[PDB]
Amino acid sequence: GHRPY
Amino acid sequence: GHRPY
Amino acid sequence: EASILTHDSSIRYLQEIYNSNNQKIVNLKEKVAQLEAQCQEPCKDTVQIHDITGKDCQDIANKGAKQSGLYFIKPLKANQQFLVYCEIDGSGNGWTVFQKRLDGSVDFKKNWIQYKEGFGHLSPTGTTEFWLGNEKIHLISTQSAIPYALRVELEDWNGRTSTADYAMFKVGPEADKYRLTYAYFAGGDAGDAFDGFDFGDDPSDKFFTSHNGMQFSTWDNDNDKFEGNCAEQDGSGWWMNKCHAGHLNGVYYQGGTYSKASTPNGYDNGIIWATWKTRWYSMKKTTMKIIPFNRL
Amino acid sequence: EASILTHDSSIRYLQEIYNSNNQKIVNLKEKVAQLEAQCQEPCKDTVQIHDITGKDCQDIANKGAKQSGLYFIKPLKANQQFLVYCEIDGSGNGWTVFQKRLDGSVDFKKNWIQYKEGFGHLSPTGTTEFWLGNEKIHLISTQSAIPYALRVELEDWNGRTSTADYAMFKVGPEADKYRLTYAYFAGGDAGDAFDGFDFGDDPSDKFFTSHNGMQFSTWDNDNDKFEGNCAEQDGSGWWMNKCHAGHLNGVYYQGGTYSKASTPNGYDNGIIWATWKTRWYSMKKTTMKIIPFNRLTIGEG
Amino acid sequence: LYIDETVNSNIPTNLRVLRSILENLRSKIQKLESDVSAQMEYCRTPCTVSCNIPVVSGKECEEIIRKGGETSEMYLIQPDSSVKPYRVYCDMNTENGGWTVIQNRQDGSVDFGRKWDPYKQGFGNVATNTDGKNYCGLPGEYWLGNDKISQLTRMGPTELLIEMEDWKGDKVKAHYGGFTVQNEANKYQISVNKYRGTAGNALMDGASQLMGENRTMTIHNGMFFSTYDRDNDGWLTSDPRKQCSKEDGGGWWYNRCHAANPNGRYYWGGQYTWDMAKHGTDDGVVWMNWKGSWYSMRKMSMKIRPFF
Amino acid sequence: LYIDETVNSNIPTNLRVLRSILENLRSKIQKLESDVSAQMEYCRTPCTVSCNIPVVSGKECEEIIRKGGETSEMYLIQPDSSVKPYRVYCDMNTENGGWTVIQNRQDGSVDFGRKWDPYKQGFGNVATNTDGKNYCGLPGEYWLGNDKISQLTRMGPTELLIEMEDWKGDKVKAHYGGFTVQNEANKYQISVNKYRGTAGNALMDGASQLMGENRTMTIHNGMFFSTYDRDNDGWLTSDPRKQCSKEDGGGWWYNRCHAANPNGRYYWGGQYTWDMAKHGTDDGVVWMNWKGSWYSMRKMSMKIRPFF
Amino acid sequence: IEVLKRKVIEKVQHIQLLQKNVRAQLVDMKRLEVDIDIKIRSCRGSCSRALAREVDLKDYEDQQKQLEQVIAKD
Amino acid sequence: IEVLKRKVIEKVQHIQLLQKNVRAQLVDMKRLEVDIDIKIRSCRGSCSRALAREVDLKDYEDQQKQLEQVIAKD
Ligand SMILES: *[C@@H]1O[C@H](CO)[C@@H](O[C@H]2O[C@H](CO)[C@@H](O[C@H]3O[C@H](CO[C@@H]4O[C@H](CO)[C@@H](O)[C@H](O)[C@@H]4O)[C@@H](O)[C@H](O[C@H]4O[C@H](CO)[C@@H](O)[C@H](O)[C@@H]4O[C@H]4O[C@H](CO)[C@@H](O[C@@H]5O[C@H](CO[C@]6(C(=O)O)C[C@H](O)[C@@H](NC(C)=O)[C@H]([C@H](O)[C@H](O)CO)O6)[C@H](O)[C@H](O)[C@H]5O)[C@H](O)[C@H]4NC(C)=O)[C@@H]3O)[C@H](O)[C@H]2NC(C)=O)[C@H](O)[C@H]1NC(C)=O
Ligand SMILES: *[C@@H]1O[C@H](CO)[C@@H](O[C@H]2O[C@H](CO)[C@@H](O[C@H]3O[C@H](CO[C@H]4O[C@H](CO)[C@@H](O)[C@H](O)[C@@H]4O)[C@@H](O)[C@H](O[C@H]4O[C@H](CO)[C@@H](O)[C@H](O)[C@@H]4O[C@H]4O[C@H](CO)[C@@H](O[C@@H]5O[C@H](CO[C@@]6(C(=O)O)C[C@H](O)[C@@H](NC(C)=O)[C@H]([C@H](O)[C@H](O)CO)O6)[C@H](O)[C@H](O)[C@H]5O)[C@H](O)[C@H]4NC(C)=O)[C@@H]3O)[C@H](O)[C@H]2NC(C)=O)[C@H](O)[C@H]1NC(C)=O
Ligand SMILES: [Ca+2]
Ligand SMILES: [Ca+2]
Ligand SMILES: [Ca+2]
Ligand SMILES: [Ca+2]
Repeated sequence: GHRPY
Repeated sequence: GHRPY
Repeated sequence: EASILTHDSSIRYLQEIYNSNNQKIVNLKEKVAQLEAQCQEPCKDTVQIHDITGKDCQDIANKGAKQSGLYFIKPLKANQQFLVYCEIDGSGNGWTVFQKRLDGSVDFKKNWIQYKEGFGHLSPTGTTEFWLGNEKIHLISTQSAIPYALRVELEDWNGRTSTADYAMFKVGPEADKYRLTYAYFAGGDAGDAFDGFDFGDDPSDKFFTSHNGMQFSTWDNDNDKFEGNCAEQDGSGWWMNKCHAGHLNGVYYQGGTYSKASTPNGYDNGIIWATWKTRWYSMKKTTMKIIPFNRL
Repeated sequence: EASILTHDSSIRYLQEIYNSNNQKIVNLKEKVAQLEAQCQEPCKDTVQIHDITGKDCQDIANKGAKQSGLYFIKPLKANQQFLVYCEIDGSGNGWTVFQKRLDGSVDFKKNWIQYKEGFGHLSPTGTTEFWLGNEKIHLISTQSAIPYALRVELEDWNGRTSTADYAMFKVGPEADKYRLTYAYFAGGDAGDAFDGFDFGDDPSDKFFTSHNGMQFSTWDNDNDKFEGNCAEQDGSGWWMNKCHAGHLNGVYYQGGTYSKASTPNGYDNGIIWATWKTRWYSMKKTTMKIIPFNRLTIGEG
Repeated sequence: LYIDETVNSNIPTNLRVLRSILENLRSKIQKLESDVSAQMEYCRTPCTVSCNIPVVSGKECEEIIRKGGETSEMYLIQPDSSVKPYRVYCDMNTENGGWTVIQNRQDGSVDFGRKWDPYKQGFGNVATNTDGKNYCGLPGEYWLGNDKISQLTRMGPTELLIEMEDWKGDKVKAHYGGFTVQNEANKYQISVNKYRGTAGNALMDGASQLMGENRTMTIHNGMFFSTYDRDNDGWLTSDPRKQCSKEDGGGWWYNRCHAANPNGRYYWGGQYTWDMAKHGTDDGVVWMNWKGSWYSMRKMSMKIRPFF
Repeated sequence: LYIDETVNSNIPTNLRVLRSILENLRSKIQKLESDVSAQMEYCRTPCTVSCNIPVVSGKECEEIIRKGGETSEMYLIQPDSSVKPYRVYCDMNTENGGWTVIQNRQDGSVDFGRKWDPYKQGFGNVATNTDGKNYCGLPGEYWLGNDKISQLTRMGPTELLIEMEDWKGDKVKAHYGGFTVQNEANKYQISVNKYRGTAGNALMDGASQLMGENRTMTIHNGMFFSTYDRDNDGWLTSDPRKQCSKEDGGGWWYNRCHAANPNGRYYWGGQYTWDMAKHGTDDGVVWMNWKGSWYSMRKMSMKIRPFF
Repeated sequence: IEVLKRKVIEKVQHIQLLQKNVRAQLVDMKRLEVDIDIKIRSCRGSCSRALAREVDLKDYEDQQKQLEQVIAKD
Repeated sequence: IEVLKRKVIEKVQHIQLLQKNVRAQLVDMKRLEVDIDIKIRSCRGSCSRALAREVDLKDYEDQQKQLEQVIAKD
């Protein structure tokens, strides 16, 4: 689970 | 030694 | 026609049961936080370490300490304190045991190193077979010019225990193979077994089974007065010579009393205290305390 | 006539000198008794025996005593005390030597019984070869549970000396052939010759010339680790093995040092201490003391 | 036009559904209340565990084994003279034997969603009993004190083993012959290199299920340690709500946010969807690389040991 | 009526006799005065002797020899646990060897005319050096303690040897496999029996140069010990001047008086008449049975030893 | 006069938003099931005992479809 | 008339007794020669040195005959 821009 | 009487 | 205005009157029930739902949920999520905080602690470990680290257990009782459990100590010469099950009789003395025998299952057929660093496990209660470790015992009796003592306590499968005190007790550094030596034998209703009890074989024994001055041997380290790596011949470690005349690290024979046949090869060993019981009678409980000489 | 009246006057002279004689004699016999008393005493014996009998010389020096002469001690275990030349260095210690070698005229080629009872004589000055006695030595090193130590001090025809101390020293009972056996080797600038010195013959020696645990052997008593009674071969008594690796009772060779040819058969003996001087170098002075471990000698002070 | 008739036909059917769904919840809820209340009562009496401290000791686990430590139970160590000896769990079996366990999961027995201090100090149960036997050979989930963990590594070369397994049994792991976490003064950084083993280099190469900016933003290596009590993530944003640690409940070396989330939310079964996560993210101990963002392991462990 | 002329002829020759005789004496005495004066000056610095005590020790000489006592020097024994050990001389060569010398004469180096006490305690020189040699091999004349002599004999059977020799060399001796002197309480009686050897059984058979009452009164066997300090002789007389001991200066088991006088007046040369004796009797170490009432030995010695 | 075409749609709005609110309830609910379940487990390393209970995801997703079956068509 | 026969013998008694007096002196003296000698030897086991000296018994008994040669004279 990553946090995009 | 002896001794007479 | 318009008559159906009745069903919409059903809506109240849904919205209402719904609110009750949303409401309880907040009251419920609210209680969950209470649980996370209430129910989020490490289990309780019966075993506890006490502070007031000292030179030895006798300092701990010198610096207060009235309970009997495990403490940390750090001798002057060395460093890096360690654990040591003490024994405070409250009378104002705090024994420091480095070897205790009970249960029977712990084994002492460990190599040299294993004996250097001890083995087994200590316990607050005091019921658990263990062997501090030649290194520990060394430094504990080598610090300062203050003499020490040893109280070899034993008990038969009867119930009657005996004692044995030896003054100036102290084991040298590993450099000398942890040679064990003292000055004399104090009291002891168990008898002086470290003197060399001559059972009945050869005019030797006496001048062969004594342990004052000997070194330490193990299944893989022979430093005894016999090429015979005794430990192999037996099944433990000690300051052999003829060998044992009272070494209490051998096998723990359940119920005490054993024969020449009970061994794989046909020799003898096991917790025996010559000057107290037969060369063929295994103990039930053992223990080696140590306190500086001035304590009595 | 009546003229002769003169010779009679001469008599006065005789009774007068006779009177002097008798009077003088009385005064003389008188001085005689004065002489009998004054001069009538046993010779003055330079050798003297002190008191304060104890357990050993260290207990003597523990109950006063400061002089280095002969005293009496009586071990707990045995009975009947016996003379024992001490050696109180005054520091507060009192050794109790059981063997000494100087002169060289005293001999050691003595049988068994002779060694069990000791031979030679003891002296105040402390100059006279002698071997206490296997029996005494035992009773001394065994009494109580107190360990004893030994200091094999020696000296060369140079003048320098070396010591050797061993802990837990102590000789078994006759029943075991006064077996010698200690614990470990302490200090000593003379070398551990009791540890068996492997001169240079066979991978043996080291595990053949050590005297730790050996029994005592004599000209007519063999209790060593070799069939050939070393005694007879050598000419002494010791705790033989391969044999001696430093025994110090062999013949006292004048001047020190000797050859394999100086002996009838061609063997070697004499007070030697492998770990210090060649196997062919006899000593000039020897001595074996003994004090309980607890004492100064690698103990305290 | 006449479109009205559809009201008596459509609205009712929905009313039936809502009634079913809504009423089903009320009971569903009263059901939970009973549990929470009940479980609550249980924690009024904590668990008891007794662990006889072995006599044998040393600095780490490596020393112990080379000191006669064959059995794999909890020991007592002291990697420094200026620090109190503590308990720990030594694995003396897995590969060579002598690994110092630093963290472990296996049943969710202890929640890892703690504040910062707990993670600095250390929490969990070092070890539990072994079915009667006086000593403790069984693990039990925990996380030894950070300061210790840092202090451990910063005193000689070290390496790490991160084994794990799904609910199918299949096991895998990572190996870094170079592990080092910095002191509390440096937000407990984590400089790991020298990868090995098979499972996914999701600790220094980011995640495999991504590419470019998406992937290179999930490398734990060189990051700081964050907790929902203190944010040190690589996620730069002002919304207090948006923080790696708060999203995926738990302390870790997050970085917007993870490629692997040990110390997460130990879920059951093994699988789970977004509509279950506490925040709606993908919390819970997941390696993702070996399995995927939607799969919390059955067992997750880490252990250290010197390089030599 | 003329007999007077002889006064001038006879008296003069007489005055010549007294003059020479008397004058000869005034000088003989002046000669003695300087001697006693000079000798007196001598014992102002007593004799020195260094006797190193041999290590080997026992109760009597018998034991010592069977304990490696070869050489015949003096030794130190302890016939009893309740008695101070004392030096003594042990003969280890004469007849089997191992005799405990109790009395010995050879040069009169010491006066035996001592009182009673000196006789109970002991006196003389036990042994002297051997010309340079550190130990004491040579005897020295003495008389060990009576109390010891008695104690010795009263603890087991005993025998006695009394050798001696004239000034010609000829040697002889007496043997008594039965010897026993009571304790001071009983005046050190002396009950000896079982004679042997050749020299004269005068100790229980009385002299040989006598007959009847004359001889049968000189049997020492059974008598008490007397000294000119205490009279215990078999001579009953009130005149304190008439006492065996005084007559013949020296403590012995007298009895009106002797047939043998050990411990007497060591006369030189060997022969001596009545007009020499201190009292005008027959004092001096003489056995009479082998020599005569007028022959002082050259070497008189006694020695005891266990029976069996 | 307003009775002909009007009464039909003007009235449905109250149930419309409510129809959406229940969904938001399910989901907000579904997580409780989970979070609570997970939290219960944390009580093993603390609470003497731990309550054992089954979590039903099925029923939820099942009811979800019912809510999803009734979307836009009014 | 007291001069003829009387003066001869009445005067001799002074020397007659003295004559007997010396015999005792010699005898008493002789014993001293012996006693002394014997006593001197006593110092050997007490006095540093021993004064060795011969004792002349010949001279005495030689003078004893002069005394014994002048006996019955009256
Ligand atoms: C047990 O042993 C004793 C020995 O101790 C022995 O004693 C006997 O002594 C004599 C000798 O047989 C006997 O005396 C009795 O019988 C005599 C019979 O008459 C004649 O005797 C001669 C020789 O015997 C025959 O040949 C004739 O045929 C004839 O029968 C009789 O003489 C005796 O008379 C005396 O009676 C009493 C003593 O019994 C006495 O008081 C009277 O004076 C009277 O005179 C005689 O005795 C005195 C004193 O005892 C003598 O006088 C002394 O003379 C000496 C002179 O020198 C000598 C010496 O006597 O020869 C030399 C010695 O060698 C020397 N010895 C010493 C002491 O070292 C000394 C020394 O010179 C002096 O000490 C220093 O001067 O003495 C001396 O001057 C004395 O001072 C002086 O007093 C006379 O010698 C003598 N008469 C004369 C002039 O010749 C009497 O009846 C008995 O047989 C018996 N007497 C006793 C003591 O009982 C026993 O017989 C014997 N018994 C047995 C068998 O067991
Ligand atoms: C690095 O990472 C970043 C991000 O991690 C990557 O960013 C990418 O983001 C998108 C990823 O999907 C990409 O979208 C593109 O591709 C879409 C795929 O479709 C293509 O194929 C079809 C084939 O028929 C074709 O018709 C179509 O033309 C495409 O070619 C495509 O759909 C995208 O089009 C969009 O264009 C723009 C955005 O660029 C918008 O204006 C349009 O609306 C259009 O739709 C998109 O936007 C929708 C509206 O916002 C989204 O939709 C769904 O929205 C859901 C929201 O609904 C709830 C809610 O809360 O309201 C309801 C419910 O509760 C729940 N659903 C349930 C029950 O599951 C969801 C749920 O909570 C969330 O899913 C949680 O995550 O929320 C919901 O979000 C759902 O998931 C959406 O599908 C939707 O985002 C999108 N439409 C669809 C159908 O996908 C567009 O062309 C981009 O390419 C890319 N970003 C861009 C534009 O640069 C990045 O790719 C990566 N880079 C790399 C390579 O490293
Ligand atoms: Ca062996
Ligand atoms: Ca042999
Ligand atoms: Ca952030
Ligand atoms: Ca009388």
